Amino acid sequence: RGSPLPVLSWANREEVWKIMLNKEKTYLRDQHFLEQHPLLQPKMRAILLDWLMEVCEVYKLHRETFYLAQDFFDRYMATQENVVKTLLQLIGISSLFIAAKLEEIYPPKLHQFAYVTDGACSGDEILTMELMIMKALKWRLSPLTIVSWLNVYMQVAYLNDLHEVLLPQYPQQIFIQIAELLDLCVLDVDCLEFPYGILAASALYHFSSSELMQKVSGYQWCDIENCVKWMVPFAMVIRETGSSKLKHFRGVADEDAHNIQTHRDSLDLLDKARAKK
Amino acid sequence: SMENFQKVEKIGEGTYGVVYKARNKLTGEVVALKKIRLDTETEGVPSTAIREISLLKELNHPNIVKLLDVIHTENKLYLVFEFLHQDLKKFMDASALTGIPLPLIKSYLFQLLQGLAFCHSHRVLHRDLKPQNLLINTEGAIKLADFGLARAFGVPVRTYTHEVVTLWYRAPEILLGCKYYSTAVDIWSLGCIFAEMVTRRALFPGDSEIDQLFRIFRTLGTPDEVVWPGVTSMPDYKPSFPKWARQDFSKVVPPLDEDGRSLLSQMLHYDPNKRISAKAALAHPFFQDVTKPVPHL
Ligand SMILES: CO[C@@]1(C)[C@H](O)C(=O)C(C)=C2NC(=O)c3c(C)cc(O)c(C)c3O[C@@H]21
Repeated sequence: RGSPLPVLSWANREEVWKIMLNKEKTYLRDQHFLEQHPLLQPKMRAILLDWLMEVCEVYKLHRETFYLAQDFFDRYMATQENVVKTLLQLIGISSLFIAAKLEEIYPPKLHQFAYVTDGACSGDEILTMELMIMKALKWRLSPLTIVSWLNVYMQVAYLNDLHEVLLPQYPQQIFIQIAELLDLCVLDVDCLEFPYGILAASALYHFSSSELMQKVSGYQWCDIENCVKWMVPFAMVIRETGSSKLKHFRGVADEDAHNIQTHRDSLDLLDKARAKK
Repeated sequence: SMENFQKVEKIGEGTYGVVYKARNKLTGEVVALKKIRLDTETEGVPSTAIREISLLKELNHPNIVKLLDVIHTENKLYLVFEFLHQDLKKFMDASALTGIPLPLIKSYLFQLLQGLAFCHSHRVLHRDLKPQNLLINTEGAIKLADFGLARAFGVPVRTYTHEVVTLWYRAPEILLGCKYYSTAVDIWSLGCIFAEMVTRRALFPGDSEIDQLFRIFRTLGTPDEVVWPGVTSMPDYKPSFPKWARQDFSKVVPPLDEDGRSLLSQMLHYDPNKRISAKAALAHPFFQDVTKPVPHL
């Protein structure tokens, strides 16, 4: 698998790329992890993550914050067994608290994370759970999220003549359209079969071509083929309903708004995608 | 908990908590312990502590302080670190009478750049490279410590926290209010520290945002559109700024040869895109035959 990155002036691109691949390798995800929680059903994971997306939009949190929270939730639940459904809200909101303190300049205060649970989770309960999560994850809290892969691919795609890959230079619509498919896929626990970079490469493929996918990701067709095929009914449901338009957010420059996590009710789309195969 | 460790003495108190010297009861290893109180934190575990812990788990390099363990006991978090003897701020102030010898200045700068090159290849900005945060041992090695202000940058970056880095060491693009910043801000701080070691005094000892700007212009010349395209349109820039002129580096840093004035002036290049990287700085001729001496403590 080739290095898609350009010549970087701040570090050697062969090493930066190597450190990224080893990252995706050592962070482990298990599509079967709900089997350790027999009282739980995958739909409850979909409900929880859909709700975290909704919360992220209310507070204008970043897509990376949401996908950090998703990764922390899925990875933490793989470390536990026998969790009851009335606890999922606390685990989810506490994953988002951790993620927002990592990622946001000015994260919402504890009392907002408690507030959005409408009394289900107090501040004290969130502080207890965040330590449970971080300890159980062994403080491994720096994954490459699904959306960070999308950001890398977009940057490589729109590399101009400057090759300064750190300044953003990709257009907003293609980014939010692919993010919107990833946001629907991630609600299906079956997505965890596939490394995050392949989920992002596969979703990108469904909005472009083989040639672009390969150019920006270094993957060959055979590496993503299974994920692409798994994703087909999700792409179709997104195509059928139309891609969302770009939202405006108070205090957020319009040129930065594509970075803010958005939300629409997505559970009917999800069942529609899962009904097709 | 504080079973497996025997505290020996408080040895300092960084802006994050108290630092203790301690001893592992099983191995007899001496360690340092950063105490992060949690009962004084309405937001639970401080974001600076979550960042520092998770980043140091990913960063194992000879010139980065090693995090050995994280202990949760009572309402405290204890960060167990490898033990180093002295920070560079206290080491210079004690050597300021004679200055810091030059063969050591070559090694310490060289090592700080391998630590930094490593961070940047892992896409980590340190954002507080000041001497108090650089830790030396008796064996001559120097290491980056205190990653509480650090941040992992994306590809691409977005706007991050404005006003990072202690003011004396803050790069001019941050002071001018640039929308984006990345690896160049760490290089600038290492330049400030390079020249502070040589002259024994801080290179840009401003005491305000606009004052710190001016101490840089007085020494490097007030930049313009030719040396730094786009500078006059940066948001914290005013046309009323006084137009200073550059100084000979024989005058800013007398003890430095031609190679030293070269490498240094590349680290303090105004335009962040033309500023030298840590990877390139390691290859500069100045580190032709770099040495490894033992310090006087
Ligand atoms: C060199 O000692 C100290 C007290 C230095 O003087 C100083 O000012 C500060 C702020 C220090 N902070 C630390 O956090 C730390 C760390 C990560 C590791 C370590 O091994 C020591 C001895 C540490 O303590 C130093």
